[PDB]
Amino acid sequence: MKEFYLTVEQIGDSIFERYIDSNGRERTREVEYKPSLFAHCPESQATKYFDIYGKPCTRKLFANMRDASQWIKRMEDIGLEALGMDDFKLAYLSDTYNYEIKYDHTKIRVANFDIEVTSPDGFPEPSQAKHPIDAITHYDSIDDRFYVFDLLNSPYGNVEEWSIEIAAKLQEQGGDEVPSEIIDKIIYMPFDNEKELLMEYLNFWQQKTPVILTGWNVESFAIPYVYNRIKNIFGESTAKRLSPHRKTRVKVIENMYGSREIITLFGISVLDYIDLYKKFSFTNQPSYSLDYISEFELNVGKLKYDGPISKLRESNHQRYISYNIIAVYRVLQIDAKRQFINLSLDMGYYAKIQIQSVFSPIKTWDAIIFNSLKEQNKVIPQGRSHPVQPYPGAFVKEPIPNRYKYVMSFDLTSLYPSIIRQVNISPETIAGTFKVAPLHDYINAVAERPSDVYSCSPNGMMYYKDRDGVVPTEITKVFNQRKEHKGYMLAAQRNGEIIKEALHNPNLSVDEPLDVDYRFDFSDEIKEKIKKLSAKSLNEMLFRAQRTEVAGMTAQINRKALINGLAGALGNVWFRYYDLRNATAITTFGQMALQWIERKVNEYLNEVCGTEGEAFVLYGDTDSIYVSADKIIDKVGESKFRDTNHWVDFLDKFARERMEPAIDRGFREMCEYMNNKQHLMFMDREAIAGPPLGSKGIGGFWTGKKRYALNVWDMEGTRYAEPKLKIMGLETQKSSTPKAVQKALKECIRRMLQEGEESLQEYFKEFEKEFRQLNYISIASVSSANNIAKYDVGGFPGPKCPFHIRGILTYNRAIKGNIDAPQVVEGEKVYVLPLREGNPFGDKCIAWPSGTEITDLIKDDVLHWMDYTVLLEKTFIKPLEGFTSAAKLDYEKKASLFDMFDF
DNA sequence: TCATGTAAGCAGTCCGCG
DNA sequence: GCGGACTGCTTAC
Ligand SMILES: Cc1cn([C@H]2C[C@H](O)[C@@H](COP(=O)(O)OP(=O)(O)OP(=O)(O)O)O2)c(=O)[nH]c1=O
Ligand SMILES: [Ca+2]
Ligand SMILES: [Ca+2]
Ligand SMILES: [Ca+2]
Ligand SMILES: [Ca+2]
Ligand SMILES: [Ca+2]
Ligand SMILES: [Ca+2]
Repeated sequence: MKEFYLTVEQIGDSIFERYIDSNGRERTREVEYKPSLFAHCPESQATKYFDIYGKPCTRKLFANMRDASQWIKRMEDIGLEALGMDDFKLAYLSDTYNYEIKYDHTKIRVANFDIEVTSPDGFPEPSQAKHPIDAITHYDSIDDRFYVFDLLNSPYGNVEEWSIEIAAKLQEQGGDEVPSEIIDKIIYMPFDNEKELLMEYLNFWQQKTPVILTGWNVESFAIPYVYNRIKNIFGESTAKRLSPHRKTRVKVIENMYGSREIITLFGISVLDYIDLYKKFSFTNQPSYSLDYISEFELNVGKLKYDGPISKLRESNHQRYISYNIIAVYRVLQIDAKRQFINLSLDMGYYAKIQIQSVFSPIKTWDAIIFNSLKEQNKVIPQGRSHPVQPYPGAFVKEPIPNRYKYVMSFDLTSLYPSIIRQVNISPETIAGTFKVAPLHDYINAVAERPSDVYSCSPNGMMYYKDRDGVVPTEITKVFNQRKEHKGYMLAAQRNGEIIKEALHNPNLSVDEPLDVDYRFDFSDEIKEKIKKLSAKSLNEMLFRAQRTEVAGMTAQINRKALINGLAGALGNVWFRYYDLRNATAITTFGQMALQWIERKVNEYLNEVCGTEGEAFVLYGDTDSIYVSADKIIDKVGESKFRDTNHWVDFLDKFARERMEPAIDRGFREMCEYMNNKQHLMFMDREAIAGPPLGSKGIGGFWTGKKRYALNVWDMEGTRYAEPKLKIMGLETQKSSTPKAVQKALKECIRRMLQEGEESLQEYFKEFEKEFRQLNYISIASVSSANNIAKYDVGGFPGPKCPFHIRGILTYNRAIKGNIDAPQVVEGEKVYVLPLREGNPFGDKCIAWPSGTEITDLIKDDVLHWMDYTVLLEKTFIKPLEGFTSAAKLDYEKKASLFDMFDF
């Protein structure tokens, strides 16, 4: 088998590499790497090396990496460019693996762990680590085993061994419901004292050294806690045994409320699952506790225990250990669904970077582009410093706020990367400039053609049409992978709807789910078999279809994110290929493309409908247009339709057969106008939206830019079993809106769009009447809490203190002297509740850590003093007033002359 | 919230306002 | 008690 790296580090003049050899064995080697850099030389001098602009360079081969670094400093002082890859471990990986890496994940040791630490005096700070580690569960992907280290004797209590038999039992029978499928995989190890637990854990770590180290919050808690605890007991040299190269870097973030550390373990790639999740999931959660995220992702219940966690080990050691094990497993279950570790490995090896560098699109692209250029014997430019400079982005149309009955939307495929490819935008493809007209003149095709020789953007830039740019070339590769995976995702999505339709008429039989690949549209024969399946089998199939969809979603959306990352990297000062001419060539072209096609669509629909000057395009943002389809429906006549699906079919065909070809002709003209290298402006139909036929539903509405709601019947070719709300920007979409209010507002919207005003009024009246009965957490607002210190003047609010920060200060004063009260953490999210006048907290609101119950000592007072009137007004009524005034509807029946009668 | 980019909405503070 | 200038936060793309 072909070899592949696991980890790489630079330590002085040495590269330390862990890798898999040709026999599939894990090996480590220290290499005195001899790096090369480059300097421009005279044209007369023969060389195989050229910079990206075709200028000759000489290779400087250095005896060591320090020599190479010192040369860079001297060149800077002389004032000459020092070219080539200055991150030597990237150069090393490129030299060592000069081929497309095929990796075997079964050889890569992926470790997932979490620790428990009983603390009778508040949160156990990793930087201090003054309390015993009393449990560790460490799952090893190669052994497929959960290694459980259990401390039986501690200054905070001596306890009996944990029971696997009791652990497996149902919670309703006094057990802990440790899942049956991992019971056989647990290796339990009790210890009579902390020192032997920790020594054994280190010995174990040596035998089974993680390559990828993950878990929930491991970077900020478990790793620095373990490191500092070992350091305190045994000394730092023993702590450094956590690094296969015995090298660590400790970085301390000082703060007004307490300092914390992050530990770099040389020779390990730490991918904290919370960071993976935040980067790759495309959610914004109100809380990032594992309980909340597990509930969100897996629909499993909160891990219930009585009393504080500081007393759980002593009162119920049995459950304490089971919960530690289950928490480790939950992360594994989320990853089985989401597949972020797989993605990280895919991306890391593709780029030839340290796996942890997947978090940085700038590092990722620098490596991809370096490897690409190196193949052609080309030499990369030196990284330069630039001042931060704002620059223009996309265009967003101002919509007329209103209800909109029938809407069809259209969207450009992968816009920014497509612009890069179409225009041929790269550092080395720049051909010159042309004198710009106002953008409006290009949009309306009155400006003179920019060039009949080069490929142009309306920002004034011209590019070579005949040479391949490294940026377009490498962006195309990832785009094509993105396209493949999005195909698999949409197929699984369509397949899911086939199963949902078949669930309306399940069969009374004992059968099994069909063995099929959900990444491909079901054949006619499979669809026939599905129509005869039982509910049990259909439900299992739907689960499998949805899991396939989620895997496709992970794969496509993050490759989309990577290529989009390159377009913005051009406008980031730390990017080697930073250049506002290119960043701006992209965004400006986008602005033109959107407004050009709005004109073309308005022109086309007026023509086919036999009118002039009517505005069909009602809205657009960046690369999308929203087309009012009312006149289309009216041209044929509503009564001509049998049911909802008939008019949806009609509009789907109208868009594909009439509109899309006109859209294509429009963009082909624009491509000729700009003399671009390749036509890649592909704008396909996205949503078909409207009210159910024969209903009083309004179909959709806009309140403003980035704020709208649509009742969607078909999305990108997925014909839904049941209509689906597409809501953008409104409070239902914001993580700061209370959970129960999101729900109530969404149903208000559903009623407006599908049923009409009277239905809305009925629901509003009910919610208003019942809302005081909702659980306090469900009606609490949420906010991130940044710069808490700045506004903290002797426990009271300073000037311009934000509302949520005021709530934290109110909380801090309320929990003073209470050692068991959870502290609010800087930068994390809080629940927020307004308080009534005269409350014992002495202020207008309170805030506490999100995803938790407020501490029992002040909970009673919070419930008593909650200002429901204010909560309803601010979070529910005011947003709803926004939706309904825009929609020209009322949520309350208003007074009229009819009130004089007894109805 | 350690990690490409800009556009742009709403909540809230402070200030003005016979 | 509402509007403008300002920060903070969050979402759409
Ligand atoms: C969603 C998103 C878009 N953008 C930019 C780049 C996109 O090309 C542009 C349009 O956004 P989108 O239309 O959402 O995405 P896309 O055109 O790149 O991909 P597709 O429509 O095929 O799914 O806005 C970002 O920079 N960051 C983002 O998170
Ligand atoms: Ca725990
Ligand atoms: Ca798009
Ligand atoms: Ca059936
Ligand atoms: Ca879009
Ligand atoms: Ca599309
Ligand atoms: Ca109390």
